Amino acid sequence: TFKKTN
Amino acid sequence: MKLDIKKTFSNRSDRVKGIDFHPTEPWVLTTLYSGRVEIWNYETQVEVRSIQVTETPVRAGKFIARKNWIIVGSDDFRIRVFNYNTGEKVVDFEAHPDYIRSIAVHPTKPYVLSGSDDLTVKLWNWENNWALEQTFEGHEHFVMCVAFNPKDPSTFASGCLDRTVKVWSLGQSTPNFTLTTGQERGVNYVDYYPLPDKPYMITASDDLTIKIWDYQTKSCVATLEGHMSNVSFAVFHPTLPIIISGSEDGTLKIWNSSTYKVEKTLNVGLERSWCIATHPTGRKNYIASGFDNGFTVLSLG
Repeated sequence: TFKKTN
Repeated sequence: MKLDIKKTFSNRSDRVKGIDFHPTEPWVLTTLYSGRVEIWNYETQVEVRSIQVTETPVRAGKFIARKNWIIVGSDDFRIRVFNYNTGEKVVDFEAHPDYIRSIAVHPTKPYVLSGSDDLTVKLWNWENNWALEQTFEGHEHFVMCVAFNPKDPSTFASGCLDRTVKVWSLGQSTPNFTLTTGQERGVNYVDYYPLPDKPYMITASDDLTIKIWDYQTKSCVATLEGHMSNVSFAVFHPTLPIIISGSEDGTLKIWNSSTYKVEKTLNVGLERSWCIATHPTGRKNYIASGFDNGFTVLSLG
Protein backbone atom coordinates (compact mmCIF):
# COMPACT_ATOMS: atom_id res chain seq x y z
CA THR A 1 0.00 0.00 0.00
CA PHE A 2 1.00 3.62 -0.28
CA LYS A 3 0.99 3.77 3.54
CA LYS A 4 3.52 0.96 3.65
CA THR A 5 5.81 2.34 0.95
CA ASN A 6 5.58 6.16 0.89
CA MET B 1 4.57 35.60 18.12
CA LYS B 2 7.36 37.13 16.05
CA LEU B 3 9.07 34.09 14.55
CA ASP B 4 11.04 36.06 11.86
CA ILE B 5 11.93 32.82 10.13
CA LYS B 6 15.01 32.74 7.89
CA LYS B 7 15.93 30.14 5.26
CA THR B 8 19.44 29.04 6.13
CA PHE B 9 19.84 26.46 3.37
CA SER B 10 17.58 24.44 1.15
CA ASN B 11 18.47 22.02 -1.61
CA ARG B 12 16.52 19.72 -3.93
CA SER B 13 16.92 15.93 -3.84
CA ASP B 14 14.98 12.72 -3.96
CA ARG B 15 12.46 12.22 -1.17
CA VAL B 16 14.01 12.77 2.26
CA LYS B 17 12.76 10.23 4.82
CA GLY B 18 15.21 10.82 7.68
CA ILE B 19 16.99 13.95 8.87
CA ASP B 20 19.30 14.82 11.83
CA PHE B 21 21.53 17.67 13.11
CA HIS B 22 25.12 17.14 14.26
CA PRO B 23 25.53 18.64 17.75
CA THR B 24 28.83 20.45 17.22
CA GLU B 25 29.43 20.81 13.47
CA PRO B 26 26.99 22.84 11.33
CA TRP B 27 25.89 19.69 9.51
CA VAL B 28 22.61 18.04 8.60
CA LEU B 29 22.24 14.37 7.59
CA THR B 30 19.52 13.45 5.11
CA THR B 31 18.48 9.91 4.20
CA LEU B 32 16.73 9.40 0.90
CA TYR B 33 14.15 7.16 -0.74
CA SER B 34 16.74 6.43 -3.45
CA GLY B 35 19.12 4.63 -1.09
CA ARG B 36 21.45 7.59 -0.79
CA VAL B 37 22.44 9.59 2.30
CA GLU B 38 23.92 13.10 2.33
CA ILE B 39 25.69 15.23 4.92
CA TRP B 40 25.52 18.97 4.23
CA ASN B 41 27.25 21.87 5.94
CA TYR B 42 24.27 24.23 5.95
CA GLU B 43 26.34 27.30 6.87
CA THR B 44 28.87 26.97 4.01
CA GLN B 45 26.32 25.23 1.75
CA VAL B 46 28.78 22.49 0.78
CA GLU B 47 28.22 18.74 0.70
CA VAL B 48 30.45 17.15 3.30
CA ARG B 49 29.97 13.52 2.30
CA SER B 50 27.43 11.36 0.55
CA ILE B 51 27.03 7.59 0.25
CA GLN B 52 24.97 5.41 -2.02
CA VAL B 53 24.12 2.98 0.76
CA THR B 54 21.64 0.68 -0.93
CA GLU B 55 19.02 0.57 -3.71
CA THR B 56 16.14 0.69 -1.23
CA PRO B 57 14.74 3.59 0.80
CA VAL B 58 16.80 4.65 3.78
CA ARG B 59 14.02 5.60 6.17
CA ALA B 60 16.01 6.39 9.29
CA GLY B 61 19.29 8.07 10.03
CA LYS B 62 21.06 9.61 13.02
CA PHE B 63 24.44 10.98 13.92
CA ILE B 64 26.29 9.25 16.74
CA ALA B 65 28.62 12.22 17.08
CA ARG B 66 30.62 10.87 20.01
CA LYS B 67 31.81 8.00 17.77
CA ASN B 68 32.09 10.03 14.56
CA TRP B 69 29.39 7.81 13.04
CA ILE B 70 26.13 7.94 11.23
CA ILE B 71 23.68 5.03 11.66
CA VAL B 72 21.04 4.33 9.02
CA GLY B 73 18.22 1.84 8.49
CA SER B 74 16.73 0.77 5.18
CA ASP B 75 13.97 -1.30 3.58
CA ASP B 76 16.47 -4.04 2.72
CA PHE B 77 16.18 -4.86 6.45
CA ARG B 78 19.67 -3.62 7.34
CA ILE B 79 21.21 -1.31 9.88
CA ARG B 80 24.50 0.12 8.64
CA VAL B 81 26.96 2.38 10.42
CA PHE B 82 29.51 4.59 8.68
CA ASN B 83 32.38 6.73 9.94
CA TYR B 84 31.61 10.14 8.49
CA ASN B 85 35.26 11.28 8.48
CA THR B 86 36.53 8.33 6.42
CA GLY B 87 33.41 6.86 4.81
CA GLU B 88 34.36 3.46 6.24
CA LYS B 89 31.44 1.05 6.83
CA VAL B 90 31.69 0.07 10.50
CA VAL B 91 28.90 -2.53 10.61
CA ASP B 92 26.14 -3.90 8.37
CA PHE B 93 23.60 -6.36 9.78
CA GLU B 94 20.04 -7.51 9.31
CA ALA B 95 18.09 -5.87 12.10
CA HIS B 96 14.48 -6.79 11.30
CA PRO B 97 12.75 -8.96 8.68
CA ASP B 98 10.77 -5.95 7.50
CA TYR B 99 11.14 -2.17 7.00
CA ILE B 100 12.95 -0.11 9.62
CA ARG B 101 10.99 3.06 10.41
CA SER B 102 12.93 4.79 13.14
CA ILE B 103 16.26 4.78 14.98
CA ALA B 104 17.04 6.46 18.31
CA VAL B 105 20.44 6.81 19.98
CA HIS B 106 20.90 6.72 23.76
CA PRO B 107 22.68 9.86 24.98
CA THR B 108 25.03 8.24 27.52
CA LYS B 109 25.13 4.45 26.97
CA PRO B 110 26.17 2.55 23.81
CA TYR B 111 22.58 1.74 22.91
CA VAL B 112 20.51 2.20 19.79
CA LEU B 113 16.79 1.49 19.37
CA SER B 114 15.19 0.50 16.08
CA GLY B 115 11.45 0.34 15.37
CA SER B 116 10.06 -1.77 12.55
CA ASP B 117 7.07 -2.93 10.53
CA ASP B 118 7.81 -6.34 12.17
CA LEU B 119 5.84 -4.99 15.19
CA THR B 120 8.91 -4.68 17.43
CA VAL B 121 11.44 -2.33 18.91
CA LYS B 122 14.97 -3.70 19.30
CA LEU B 123 17.80 -2.51 21.51
CA TRP B 124 21.35 -2.93 20.15
CA ASN B 125 24.57 -2.55 22.16
CA TRP B 126 27.48 -1.34 20.02
CA GLU B 127 30.04 -2.18 22.69
CA ASN B 128 28.90 -5.83 22.63
CA ASN B 129 29.46 -6.42 18.92
CA TRP B 130 26.10 -4.83 18.15
CA ALA B 131 24.34 -7.48 20.19
CA LEU B 132 20.59 -7.66 20.29
CA GLU B 133 20.14 -6.97 23.97
CA GLN B 134 16.35 -6.80 24.07
CA THR B 135 13.29 -7.07 21.86
CA PHE B 136 10.19 -5.18 22.99
CA GLU B 137 7.04 -7.00 21.90
CA GLY B 138 3.41 -6.05 22.22
CA HIS B 139 2.54 -3.60 19.46
CA GLU B 140 0.08 -4.88 16.86
CA HIS B 141 1.02 -2.85 13.75
CA PHE B 142 4.04 -1.04 12.31
CA VAL B 143 6.20 0.73 14.88
CA MET B 144 6.63 4.13 13.24
CA CYS B 145 8.75 6.06 15.71
CA VAL B 146 10.96 5.48 18.74
CA ALA B 147 12.35 8.11 21.10
CA PHE B 148 14.23 8.10 24.39
CA ASN B 149 12.93 10.30 27.18
CA PRO B 150 15.73 12.86 27.29
CA LYS B 151 15.10 13.40 31.02
CA ASP B 152 15.27 9.67 31.77
CA PRO B 153 16.72 7.67 28.92
CA SER B 154 16.25 4.41 30.82
CA THR B 155 12.77 4.81 29.32
CA PHE B 156 11.59 5.35 25.77
CA ALA B 157 8.38 5.70 23.79
CA SER B 158 7.20 3.90 20.67
CA GLY B 159 4.43 5.18 18.44
CA CYS B 160 2.52 2.68 16.38
CA LEU B 161 -0.16 2.34 13.70
CA ASP B 162 -2.06 0.21 16.28
CA ARG B 163 -3.22 3.61 17.69
CA THR B 164 -1.04 3.42 20.79
CA VAL B 165 2.07 4.81 22.33
CA LYS B 166 3.94 2.42 24.57
CA VAL B 167 6.48 3.63 27.14
CA TRP B 168 9.07 1.05 28.14
CA SER B 169 11.95 0.63 30.55
CA LEU B 170 15.23 -0.89 29.48
CA GLY B 171 15.47 -4.33 31.07
CA GLN B 172 11.68 -4.82 31.36
CA SER B 173 9.62 -6.90 28.94
CA THR B 174 6.27 -5.04 29.05
CA PRO B 175 5.34 -1.36 28.81
CA ASN B 176 5.29 0.81 31.87
CA PHE B 177 2.07 2.01 30.27
CA THR B 178 0.16 2.07 27.00
CA LEU B 179 -1.50 5.31 25.87
CA THR B 180 -4.68 4.78 23.90
CA THR B 181 -4.48 7.89 21.75
CA GLY B 182 -7.89 7.92 20.11
CA GLN B 183 -5.98 8.64 16.89
CA GLU B 184 -7.80 5.99 14.93
CA ARG B 185 -5.61 5.99 11.84
CA GLY B 186 -2.59 5.27 14.01
CA VAL B 187 0.40 7.11 15.44
CA ASN B 188 3.16 8.15 13.00
CA TYR B 189 5.35 9.98 15.47
CA VAL B 190 5.99 10.48 19.17
CA ASP B 191 8.29 12.89 20.89
CA TYR B 192 9.04 14.21 24.38
CA TYR B 193 9.02 17.72 25.74
CA PRO B 194 12.70 18.16 26.68
CA LEU B 195 12.59 20.26 29.86
CA PRO B 196 11.89 19.17 33.45
CA ASP B 197 8.90 21.48 33.97
CA LYS B 198 6.34 19.46 31.94
CA PRO B 199 5.86 15.67 31.71
CA TYR B 200 4.69 15.93 28.14
CA MET B 201 4.71 13.82 25.01
CA ILE B 202 3.26 14.59 21.60
CA THR B 203 1.80 12.37 18.87
CA ALA B 204 0.98 12.90 15.18
CA SER B 205 -1.49 10.89 13.07
CA ASP B 206 -2.93 10.27 9.62
CA ASP B 207 -6.24 11.30 11.25
CA LEU B 208 -5.08 14.93 10.79
CA THR B 209 -4.50 15.52 14.49
CA ILE B 210 -1.65 16.19 16.85
CA LYS B 211 -2.16 15.42 20.55
CA ILE B 212 -0.26 16.49 23.66
CA TRP B 213 -0.11 14.09 26.62
CA ASP B 214 0.71 14.29 30.31
CA TYR B 215 2.58 11.04 30.92
CA GLN B 216 1.94 11.12 34.66
CA THR B 217 -1.87 11.42 34.46
CA LYS B 218 -2.19 9.94 30.93
CA SER B 219 -4.55 12.80 30.02
CA CYS B 220 -4.73 14.43 26.63
CA VAL B 221 -3.80 18.05 27.31
CA ALA B 222 -4.63 19.41 23.84
CA THR B 223 -5.55 18.44 20.30
CA LEU B 224 -4.04 20.49 17.49
CA GLU B 225 -6.19 20.60 14.36
CA GLY B 226 -5.47 22.36 11.12
CA HIS B 227 -3.45 20.13 8.85
CA MET B 228 -5.20 19.09 5.64
CA SER B 229 -3.64 15.66 5.15
CA ASN B 230 -1.63 13.07 7.11
CA VAL B 231 0.51 14.56 9.88
CA SER B 232 4.02 13.10 9.54
CA PHE B 233 5.50 14.48 12.77
CA ALA B 234 5.17 16.96 15.60
CA VAL B 235 7.88 18.04 18.03
CA PHE B 236 8.54 20.44 20.85
CA HIS B 237 11.28 22.92 20.04
CA PRO B 238 14.14 22.59 22.56
CA THR B 239 14.52 26.32 23.33
CA LEU B 240 11.45 28.23 21.98
CA PRO B 241 7.86 27.91 23.31
CA ILE B 242 6.58 26.32 20.12
CA ILE B 243 5.61 23.02 18.56
CA ILE B 244 6.55 22.28 14.95
CA SER B 245 4.59 19.84 12.78
CA GLY B 246 4.78 18.74 9.18
CA SER B 247 2.33 17.04 6.88
CA GLU B 248 1.59 15.44 3.53
CA ASP B 249 -0.36 18.68 2.98
CA GLY B 250 3.04 20.21 2.15
CA THR B 251 3.19 22.52 5.15
CA LEU B 252 5.10 23.03 8.32
CA LYS B 253 2.97 24.49 11.11
CA ILE B 254 4.33 26.33 14.08
CA TRP B 255 2.06 26.27 17.10
CA ASN B 256 2.20 28.27 20.32
CA SER B 257 3.04 25.76 23.09
CA SER B 258 1.13 27.78 25.70
CA THR B 259 -2.15 28.40 23.84
CA TYR B 260 -1.93 25.46 21.41
CA LYS B 261 -3.06 27.75 18.58
CA VAL B 262 -1.36 27.84 15.19
CA GLU B 263 1.02 30.82 14.79
CA LYS B 264 2.40 30.26 11.30
CA THR B 265 1.89 27.93 8.34
CA LEU B 266 4.82 27.60 5.93
CA ASN B 267 4.58 26.15 2.46
CA VAL B 268 8.27 25.66 1.57
CA GLY B 269 7.37 24.35 -1.89
CA LEU B 270 8.97 20.89 -1.72
CA GLU B 271 5.69 18.91 -1.75
CA ARG B 272 5.00 16.44 1.11
CA SER B 273 6.87 16.79 4.44
CA TRP B 274 8.10 13.52 6.01
CA CYS B 275 10.70 14.23 8.70
CA ILE B 276 12.02 16.71 11.22
CA ALA B 277 15.06 17.58 13.29
CA THR B 278 15.79 20.27 15.80
CA HIS B 279 19.28 21.35 16.75
CA PRO B 280 19.85 19.63 20.07
CA THR B 281 21.25 22.64 21.95
CA GLY B 282 19.11 25.22 20.13
CA ARG B 283 21.91 26.81 18.08
CA LYS B 284 20.26 29.62 16.08
CA ASN B 285 17.04 27.79 17.06
CA TYR B 286 17.69 25.76 13.92
CA ILE B 287 15.16 23.27 12.60
CA ALA B 288 15.27 21.13 9.47
CA SER B 289 12.66 19.15 7.57
CA GLY B 290 12.78 16.63 4.72
CA PHE B 291 10.28 16.51 1.91
CA ASP B 292 9.40 14.76 -1.35
CA ASN B 293 11.63 17.19 -3.24
CA GLY B 294 14.47 17.99 -0.85
CA PHE B 295 15.16 19.57 2.53
CA THR B 296 15.28 22.92 4.25
CA VAL B 297 17.16 24.26 7.26
CA LEU B 298 15.48 27.23 8.93
CA SER B 299 16.54 29.56 11.69
CA LEU B 300 14.15 31.19 14.15
CA GLY B 301 14.91 34.41 15.99
